[PDB]
Amino acid sequence: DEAEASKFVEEYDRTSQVVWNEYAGANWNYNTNITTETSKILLQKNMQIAQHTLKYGTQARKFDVNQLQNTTIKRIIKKVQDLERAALPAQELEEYNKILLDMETTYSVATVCHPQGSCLQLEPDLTNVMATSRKYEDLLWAWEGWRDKAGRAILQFYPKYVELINQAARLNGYVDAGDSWRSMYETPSLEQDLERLFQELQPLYLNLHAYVRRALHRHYGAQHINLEGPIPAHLLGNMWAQTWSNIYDLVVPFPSAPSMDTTEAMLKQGWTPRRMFKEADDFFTSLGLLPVPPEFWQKSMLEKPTDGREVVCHASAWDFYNGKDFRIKQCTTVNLEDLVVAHHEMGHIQYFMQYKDLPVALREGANPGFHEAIGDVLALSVSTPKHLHSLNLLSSGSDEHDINFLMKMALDKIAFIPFSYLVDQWRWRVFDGSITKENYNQEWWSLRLKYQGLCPPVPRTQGDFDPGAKFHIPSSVPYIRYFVSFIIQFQFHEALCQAAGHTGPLHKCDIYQSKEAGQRLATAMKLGFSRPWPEAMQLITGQPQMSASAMLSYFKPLLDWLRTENELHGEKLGWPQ
Ligand SMILES: *[C@@H]1O[C@H](CO[C@@H]2O[C@@H](C)[C@@H](O)[C@@H](O)[C@@H]2O)[C@@H](O[C@@H]2O[C@H](CO)[C@@H](O[C@@H]3O[C@H](CO[C@H]4O[C@H](CO)[C@@H](O)[C@H](O)[C@@H]4O[C@@H]4O[C@H](CO)[C@@H](O)[C@H](O)[C@H]4NC(C)=O)[C@@H](O)[C@H](O[C@H]4O[C@H](CO)[C@@H](O)[C@H](O)[C@@H]4O[C@@H]4O[C@H](CO)[C@@H](O)[C@H](O)[C@H]4NC(C)=O)[C@@H]3O)[C@H](O)[C@H]2NC(C)=O)[C@H](O)[C@H]1NC(C)=O
Ligand SMILES: C[C@H](N[C@H](C(=O)O)[C@@H]1CCCN1C(=O)[C@@H](N)CC(=O)O)C(=O)N1CCC[C@H]1C(=O)O
Ligand SMILES: *[C@@H]1O[C@H](CO)[C@@H](O)[C@H](O)[C@H]1NC(C)=O
Ligand SMILES: [Cl-]
Ligand SMILES: [Cl-]
Ligand SMILES: [Zn+2]
Repeated sequence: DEAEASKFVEEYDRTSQVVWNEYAGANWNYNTNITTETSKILLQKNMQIAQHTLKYGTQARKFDVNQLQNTTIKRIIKKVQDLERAALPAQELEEYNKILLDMETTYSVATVCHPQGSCLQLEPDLTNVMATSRKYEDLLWAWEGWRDKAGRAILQFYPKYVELINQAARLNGYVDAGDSWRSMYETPSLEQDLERLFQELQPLYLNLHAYVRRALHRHYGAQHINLEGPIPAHLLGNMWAQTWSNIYDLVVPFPSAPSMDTTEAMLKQGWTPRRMFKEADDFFTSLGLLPVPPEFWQKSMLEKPTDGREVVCHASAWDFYNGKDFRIKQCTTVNLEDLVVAHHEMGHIQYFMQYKDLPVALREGANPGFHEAIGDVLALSVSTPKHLHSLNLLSSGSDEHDINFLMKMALDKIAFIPFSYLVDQWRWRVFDGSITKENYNQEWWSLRLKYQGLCPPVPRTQGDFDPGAKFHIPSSVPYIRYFVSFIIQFQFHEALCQAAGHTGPLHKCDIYQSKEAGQRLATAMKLGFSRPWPEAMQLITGQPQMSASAMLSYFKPLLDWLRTENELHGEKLGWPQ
């Protein structure tokens, strides 16, 4: 009966709101005040939501969805039939919950110490080392130490986590957890589609990689850089070498056309975390998009707290499933990297607000990549010289400043393409069983080399587990969303820029105040997960595929410049060595 399924989805919707609100609450209080008490209440809430998932999930499995007419309801009920971890038996469930908590805690409390010296945490201390040191040995100490302390200490947990997460996935009808993750895109040709997109970014990536390697050779010396081989992983200004913008000063295309450092100018002008967020909020409302509620400003945590309350640091955006309470938790330090992350996070908030009227089973992005992309789109505009000058963070013309800006953007956007691509290639193969605990690490390095062209500055040994040294691995947060985000963000930027009348090169576009550009994003974001994503894509861009066109078009003047430059020096692209 259509009426029985309709009634059920109404009850699911009412009851979910309450239980998910409760559990978000508990999880929030834990996250912004790690204690015994907050931790106890959390795992108690863990069991409550698992029991609701089981109750609702079991009833939903009694519907023949074949027989269901109405498509919204068919779709809602098919989502409810996935129990996720609630499929596991009592014991396995308790055990998996404990495993995930133990992995996150290990990661977040890991420190690296000098003998009779300081102990350094990851944020800000080690990341500052990785960003600002130009000493080979000091970068290696930080790079190696972080792996020794965080990555190895994850190893004890990983095999059992794989086993439990695969087990929940098979219990929900998937072959393994990777298949369950891929299913979120509802795109049977996903792996081939992402492959094609990755192959289209190779010219730009290879060219950027060779010019960077040359510049490293100049700074770090002929004996430590092979001009035909992989780059050492510790030299790119970032712990995971996933974004290279911290070595912009070693690689500037035109040193004669100098510019202010945003970070230095933000400090210089007394920017606070709160101002960074107010600036993001102003960009959204300039587009006709929704302002964050007054409650957001009272309840969010926008910097490390200062009352000796312990908190998890990783920037994250939070929906509380009541349609009115939305929050960010970020240990925001005052620089451009975090100003971008602020926009990222406000992007997530904006999406939650846009889809707040749908049934909760549909309160998701068109696909995880859309959810990741929203804030980054706005931040493309924020990063332009034009926009930075208007925030009073840049002095203000030339081709030289142009190629210089493109290079800055490239070190963040292009460099991240192979990294964002490889993370889940690795995990898809762990979950399907083709990588075992005997070769986790070797297999990670094989992908680091194949996709990024990097090598480990130090030989890895058995017992190393470098993947565990990246947050998303112990946290069990899927990563391909980030590769998707980075492709489709340039597509959305191109469409919104056209929406706004911009003409000339795409990288000069700034959509600030464009109501036409707001309208494109709003109608798509309003759809939540109610329709296949190509429909949201078609609303924004006028067509329904993922395409690297827009990213290539953005970077085209830089590609030309890199080609002439690498050719003049005879660079050999790639790293056969
Ligand atoms: C297949 O079934 C689906 C699913 O049906 C729904 O769920 C099942 C289980 C049963 O309960 C159903 O009774 C139930 O409807 C059908 O899809 C639904 O179709 C209707 C139209 O038939 C759509 O109606 C529109 O819904 C929006 C938004 O809805 C939420 O938010 C409102 C504002 O806060 C509120 O009024 C609503 O009650 C609703 O509330 C939320 O509900 C969810 C649970 O469902 C809950 O989780 C939330 O927390 C809760 N939030 C709150 C605040 O409590 C509504 O705003 C729309 O208004 C327009 O629609 C009128 C008629 O269509 C139109 O005449 C009006 O003029 C108005 O149109 C627009 O108005 C705006 C603002 O005034 C104006 O600016 C515009 O210009 C104007 N546009 C024009 C020109 O029309 C409207 O009521 C449901 O959204 C839709 N459900 C979803 C989300 O998909 C589907 O029809 C079925 N298919 C077939 C073939 O039969
Ligand atoms: C800084 C960012 N933190 C994540 C994010 O904001 O996506 C956090 C942790 C992962 C989940 N999360 C959330 O906010 C979700 N609850 C939001 C949602 O899922 O809707 C992050 O990790 N990024 C950003 C670019 C590359 C990548 C990296 O840094 O390696
Ligand atoms: C932090 O956690 C403790 C333990 O539950 C609690 O009693 C205290 O009130 C919390 N502090 C604040 C200000 O939230
Ligand atoms: Cl690594
Ligand atoms: Cl994903
Ligand atoms: Zn995100």
